[PDB]
Amino acid sequence: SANGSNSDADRAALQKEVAAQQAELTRISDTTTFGGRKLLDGSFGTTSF
Amino acid sequence: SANGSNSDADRAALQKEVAAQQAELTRISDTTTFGGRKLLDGSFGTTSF
Repeated sequence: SANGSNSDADRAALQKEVAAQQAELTRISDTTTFGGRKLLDGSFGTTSF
Repeated sequence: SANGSNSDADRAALQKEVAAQQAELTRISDTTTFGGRKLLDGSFGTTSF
């Protein structure tokens, strides 16, 4: 996204690419329901095995 | 019932399991009627053979 410093006008597409990946860091953040009480997103309560 | 510390939500089932076993410690406590004056539950009067 240096873009050839200003030469890739289609950074816009890259921005969309970025947005997609950003959404992934929500999906992976969710979806890990080992227990219906999933691992690492939001609030996990520091459990004690 | 550590539950993987919080991961077994179905401790609830374990709780039921526990309750059942707790009830056993009443049934065995009763049901030992050697004499109609059973052994060990409630009040046995410290007899002298």
